Amino acid sequence: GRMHAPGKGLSQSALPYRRSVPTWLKLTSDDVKEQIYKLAKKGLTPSQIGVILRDSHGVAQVRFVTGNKILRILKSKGLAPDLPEDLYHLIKKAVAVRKHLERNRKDKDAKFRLILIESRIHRLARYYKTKRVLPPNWKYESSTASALV
Amino acid sequence: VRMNVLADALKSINNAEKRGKRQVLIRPCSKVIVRFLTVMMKHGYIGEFEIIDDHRAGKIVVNLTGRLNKCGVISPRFDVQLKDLEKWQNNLLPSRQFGFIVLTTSAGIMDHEEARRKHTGGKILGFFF
Amino acid sequence: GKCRGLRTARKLRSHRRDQKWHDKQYKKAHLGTALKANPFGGASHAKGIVLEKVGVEAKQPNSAIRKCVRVQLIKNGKKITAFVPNDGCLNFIEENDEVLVAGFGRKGHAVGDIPGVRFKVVKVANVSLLALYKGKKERPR
RNA sequence: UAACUUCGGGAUAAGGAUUGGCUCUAAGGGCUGGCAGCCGACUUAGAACUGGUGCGGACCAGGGGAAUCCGACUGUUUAAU
RNA sequence: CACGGGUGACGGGGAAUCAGGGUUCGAUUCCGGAGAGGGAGCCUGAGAAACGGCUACCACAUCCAAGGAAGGCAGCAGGCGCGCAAAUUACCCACUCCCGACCCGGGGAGGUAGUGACGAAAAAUAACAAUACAGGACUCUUUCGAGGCCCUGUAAUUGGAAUGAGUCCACUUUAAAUCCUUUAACGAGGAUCCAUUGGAGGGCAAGUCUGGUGCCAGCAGCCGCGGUAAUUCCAGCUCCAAUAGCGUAUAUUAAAGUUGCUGCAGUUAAAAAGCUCGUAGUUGGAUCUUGGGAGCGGCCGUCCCCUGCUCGGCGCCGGCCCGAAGCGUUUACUUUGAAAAAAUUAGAGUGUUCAAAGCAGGCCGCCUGGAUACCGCAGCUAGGAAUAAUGGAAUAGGACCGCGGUUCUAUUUUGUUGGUUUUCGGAACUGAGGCCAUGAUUAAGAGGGACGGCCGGGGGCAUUCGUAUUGCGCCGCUAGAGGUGAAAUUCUUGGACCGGCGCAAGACGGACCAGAGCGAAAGCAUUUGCCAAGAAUGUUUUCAUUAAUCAAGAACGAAAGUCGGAGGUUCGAAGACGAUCAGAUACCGUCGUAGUUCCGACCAUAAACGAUGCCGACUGGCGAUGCGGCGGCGUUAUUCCCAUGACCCGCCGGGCAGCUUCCGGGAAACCAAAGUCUUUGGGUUCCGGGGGGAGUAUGGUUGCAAAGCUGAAACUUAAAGGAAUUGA
RNA sequence: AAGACGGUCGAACUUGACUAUCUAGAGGAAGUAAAAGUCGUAACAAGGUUUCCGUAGGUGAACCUGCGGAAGGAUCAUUA
Ligand SMILES: [Mg+2]
Ligand SMILES: [Mg+2]
Ligand SMILES: [Mg+2]
Ligand SMILES: [Mg+2]
Ligand SMILES: [Mg+2]
Ligand SMILES: [Mg+2]
Ligand SMILES: [Mg+2]
Ligand SMILES: [Mg+2]
Ligand SMILES: [Mg+2]
Ligand SMILES: [Mg+2]
Ligand SMILES: [Mg+2]
Ligand SMILES: [Mg+2]
Ligand SMILES: [Mg+2]
Ligand SMILES: [Mg+2]
Ligand SMILES: [Mg+2]
Ligand SMILES: [Mg+2]
Ligand SMILES: [Mg+2]
Ligand SMILES: [Mg+2]
Ligand SMILES: [Mg+2]
Ligand SMILES: [Mg+2]
Ligand SMILES: [Mg+2]
Ligand SMILES: [Mg+2]
Ligand SMILES: [Mg+2]
Ligand SMILES: [Mg+2]
Ligand SMILES: [Mg+2]
Ligand SMILES: [Mg+2]
Ligand SMILES: [Mg+2]
Ligand SMILES: [Mg+2]
Ligand SMILES: [Mg+2]
Ligand SMILES: [Mg+2]
Ligand SMILES: [Mg+2]
Ligand SMILES: [Mg+2]
Ligand SMILES: [Mg+2]
Ligand SMILES: [Mg+2]
Ligand SMILES: [Mg+2]
Ligand SMILES: [Mg+2]
Ligand SMILES: [Mg+2]
Ligand SMILES: [Mg+2]
Ligand SMILES: [Mg+2]
Ligand SMILES: [Mg+2]
Ligand SMILES: [Mg+2]
Ligand SMILES: [Mg+2]
Ligand SMILES: [Mg+2]
Ligand SMILES: [Mg+2]
Ligand SMILES: [Mg+2]
Ligand SMILES: [Mg+2]
Repeated sequence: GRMHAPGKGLSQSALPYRRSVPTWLKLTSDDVKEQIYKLAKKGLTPSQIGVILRDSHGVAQVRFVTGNKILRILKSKGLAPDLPEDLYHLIKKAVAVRKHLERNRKDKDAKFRLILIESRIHRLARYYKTKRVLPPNWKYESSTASALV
Repeated sequence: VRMNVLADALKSINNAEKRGKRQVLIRPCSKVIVRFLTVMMKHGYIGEFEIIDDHRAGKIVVNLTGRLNKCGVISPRFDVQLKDLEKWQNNLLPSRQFGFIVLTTSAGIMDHEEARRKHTGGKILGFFF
Repeated sequence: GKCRGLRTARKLRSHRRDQKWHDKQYKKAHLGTALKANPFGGASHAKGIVLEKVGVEAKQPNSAIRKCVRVQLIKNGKKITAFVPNDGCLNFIEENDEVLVAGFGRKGHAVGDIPGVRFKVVKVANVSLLALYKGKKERPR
């Protein structure tokens, strides 16, 4: 089930057995990852770089056309974002809730969810410090989190 | 969450044998499960089975006979010396003629009677009869 | 058992200690409150001086006067009520003499129809009370 | 360093020790060209010796504790009972 | 789980109880510690903070001429005291050892006796024969009755035999004795040379026997007996149990699966925190070496191989075979080895006359024994590599393979002295290379995040509408209106109630509204707008174990209640009056305060309920309903057909429930979970241990208060209780 | 040799503080147990006002009432 919810959902993507590349796909590895390069400079997280590639350009899985995965391609080039995207989107959401909660103090549900969201930040933050992608002294401050979007 | 795949596999086989079915589908697969049923195979308690290979933890379909009374797992995997083995089989086997305790040793996963035959202790996994 | 890990011996052991204190018989033997409430102090017998001879009513279904004696212990000075057991044996006990008292059977619990006595007389004036009943010995005068 | 408490107080609560003279030691800074030179000003701590146990030697300078009644408190009042 | 406290705490080898696990005890003869009335300080000595050494002070206490002197039994006896509770002021160094200058002396160490029902072993209190009888198998016999070849038992009947309890000559024993053993002489008929202790209603073996008492005396661990026919009291007779022993009190063990690791319980019997978050703790998905051959035997069962880089020996022709030394992810686990005091326990041998014991003994000088196993955990050692941990190369700052140098530098080397550079070696630093199949497992019916279209009385803020209620103003007509079971209090010609038109105020959001929805729960229902959040579904998107449950701690938590403000329509604790009543400080009626409403702060409890922890897996159907998605005849809108809506027919995933069932379970009621449990082990949290006292006293902590959280004991009592059945 | 300055170890006494156990106490307020006491009838049936939980007020006493819950209810159901 969900980490901070009682729902038990089963909807998920189902990857096919055949991990080859289809014959009708003519893009080779080199010009796919320059297609990935220019999409990073437009400004896009790796989550939707792979989305706008499998519905307009036909590449089912970048890891099957190339040998690498999208976020691994980017940092191997130098275009990776400074903090991980999934930690980035939690901080962005907790800032919005914290701002909305600030303007009306009677929103108890907003206060309850803010506890939940900032709990998931700390759970994820200490994971990235064990795998050493954040500095060991990196901390989440509620006041300064607004500056970094 | 799922914690011991072997505990789920044997509980699934025991329910379907208890209700009289002919085949069981074991959802997660591992070397421990495949090696455990081959021990049950050699003694005629189950028929021959088949593991389905998706590129994840595979599935297994196991042919059943009517000979299995109960298969089980012991949690946690205690360590057992040759001195303790007679006491363990005194507790969790029906009689002294049939029934087996499967326990992993450095020589491999293998049941109790012959684990004594090559003089090796090990860690208890489960029992069947 | 509920928790079944290999490294949970401290959890299991420290849970026995807490839950053994809710056992009534464990609670009284391993606390000093029960021992200090015992008039005997933890002994099987005790000697005391007779203060007075008293008789109590028995209880609702029964109807008889239970011949008892109020005795004051020597080691403590505590005053308890003992029950002269047998039939007519109360004559052999007079005021101001030394008797040997023992428990009445149920480890400090009241027994039978006599309300609230824990003790019984076995010897008066250093001569066995059963011997006086049988006539084998007489009061030392 | 207590009861109690409006947690601010009570409180210098209550109760103890020390305090002289002399000879030393250590620490605490500027200016000029992790060093060197030249300048300093007052304090604090420690030690040895020493006096007929005497030292806040004159002056200055809270007796204390446990309770009751009344008024919360600071303030004012019958110049001449 | 520090620190502090308690211990009826000297530690251990061990003891009792025991299926397997455990629980309790260890002052007590062996090892180790400590101490000599309490403290402190020393002398001598190799060794002492010694006490059968000294010096002080404290307590106690002895002699005294009153000036002084002397003391330390938790050594052996013995005495007082304390108590429920424990032996002689005996003999001896003969054994075992120890001390000394020592073959010679000494030892209350130690030995030997005395007391000794702590406890352990053996074991008398009769045996036999004959008569009388009674039964049994036998025969004859219809039975009866009789024959006894055959018994079997019984009988204060008769009868001769056998012994030791005891008295006691001696020997033996012993340092001297005693005891045991041997052996003369006495020593058994009611062999009086006399067996007790508890019971006889049930549990629990064994009298409805007789006399006495009359709910008295008494018995009874529990249930209970006893009130004039007592199987239970008091007695007699008889019977039962164990037997030189049996009863009672107390501690403790098993029984107790009533402390549950093995192995309990939590819907209703005692019980799951109101809800979520959450750190310690505990527990954590799949994934990397298979297989082949030699040999023997009846496809089959056992033996073997699939790490390399200085010194010698199967040696042979600088190479090859082996032995030795050093080097090489780390553990957990498992098997082996060593090292582990005896005594005790298990156990081998041996006729202590058997046995408990003992370590002795056996054979005609000799022959032999004085074994062995176990001794956790921790530490050491050598093999195995399944399971479980753990590390490698991802800004390559990675392996290897050799070449280019720098610095320091062992040392070989120039017949013998000296100075320099080499090279040869060693160590460190630094260039250019080649080479690796060059180096990142997968993508969980685990999770997080993104994205898309929806969905919902979810949340907050503002806004809007609706009648109704109360009040007021005016108009109309009238004498009652309200209330109740019936009435009264109450309002009413000064015009109530009723009809009409308006105005104001504050509440509230009917019908639609459902075993429908959303939310962590408490909860949420007029319209519209704004702001932030969310589940499920869809996904060939992304990260790649980031997870689950969670002491301490944190956020929310109906109603009531508390504090400040604002407002106060209705209702309405308190109160007032009218009824009823035996009373009525109530139920009924009229009035009515705090409150009920809002804003900002506290409080933290509810039958906060599904009286039912969370996560995960598996095990029957059927018809529905809500959301999302997918597919299909056909109707119906837009119309102008596509496509979206509304119906209809199915499929998938979560969700609220329902019907049925010999799935299975349960004491049952009942439950598709309350199943997959004596065929007992998926992970983890909280929590119960007969009923009361009692959620009480006290202490602590939180709060303005009300109160919340944590939380005993003395004492009392054989039941309290759950589901179902038959009656009333 | 006695003796003396100083130092050190330091018994012991005096005082004070803290802490553990035990114990007296006018009066007050509970609990348990006897019992043919006085007053009522609160709960068990729709117990004669359905019962119970939380909270607040009140009353000789059991209890009553207000607000919000629960069925462990006396309704598993009430019709377009
Ligand atoms: Mg969680
Ligand atoms: Mg004061
Ligand atoms: Mg006063
Ligand atoms: Mg004043
Ligand atoms: Mg004046
Ligand atoms: Mg002690
Ligand atoms: Mg000892
Ligand atoms: Mg000593
Ligand atoms: Mg003494
Ligand atoms: Mg001494
Ligand atoms: Mg002595
Ligand atoms: Mg001595
Ligand atoms: Mg004795
Ligand atoms: Mg000797
Ligand atoms: Mg001698
Ligand atoms: Mg002795
Ligand atoms: Mg006799
Ligand atoms: Mg009798
Ligand atoms: Mg009996
Ligand atoms: Mg019987
Ligand atoms: Mg009896
Ligand atoms: Mg026990
Ligand atoms: Mg048992
Ligand atoms: Mg139980
Ligand atoms: Mg209950
Ligand atoms: Mg619950
Ligand atoms: Mg695993
Ligand atoms: Mg030993
Ligand atoms: Mg409406
Ligand atoms: Mg908590
Ligand atoms: Mg409220
Ligand atoms: Mg309120
Ligand atoms: Mg107010
Ligand atoms: Mg009235
Ligand atoms: Mg009213
Ligand atoms: Mg509660
Ligand atoms: Mg509950
Ligand atoms: Mg179980
Ligand atoms: Mg209890
Ligand atoms: Mg009774
Ligand atoms: Mg109940
Ligand atoms: Mg009534
Ligand atoms: Mg009534
Ligand atoms: Mg009623
Ligand atoms: Mg009722
Ligand atoms: Mg009232």
